[PDB]
Amino acid sequence: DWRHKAVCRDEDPELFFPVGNSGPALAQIADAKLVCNRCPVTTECLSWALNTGQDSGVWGGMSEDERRALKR
Amino acid sequence: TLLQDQLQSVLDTLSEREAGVVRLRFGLTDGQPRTLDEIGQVYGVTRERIRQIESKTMSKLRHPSRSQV
Ligand code: SF4
Repeated sequence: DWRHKAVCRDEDPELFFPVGNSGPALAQIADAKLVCNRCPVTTECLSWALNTGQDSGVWGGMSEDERRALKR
Repeated sequence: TLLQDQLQSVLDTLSEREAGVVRLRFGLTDGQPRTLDEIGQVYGVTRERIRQIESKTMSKLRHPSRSQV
């Protein structure tokens, strides 16, 4: 199981759920993506998020708007 | 249970209305899930709003940062 190797397990979970407050949380999305960029299971995380339809949050180095644009 | 602790942690990140919606939906507070209609009456929210609250909450629960492996 790839979740054993998730490095976000050592982070504040809310980092991966930025709230747009009168605008895109560009800085917080970037801060979450920086974690994903040093994660060994990024492709597995993204694959699972896409295949199960996780609509909220940053998964696998992609923001929710990016994943949403991927699926129509 | 670790599920219990993580569930309460996730609920703390929500607004009071959103957390109440989730608790009535899953029956976490008194053991009785409520229908979407009663949740709507109680919190003045639409079926669609309930669905998006639930989707966001489930995403938070299933995110690998909180994972109970
Ligand atoms: S890719 Fe990002 S969200 Fe997925 S497990 Fe790795 S750090 Fe966590």
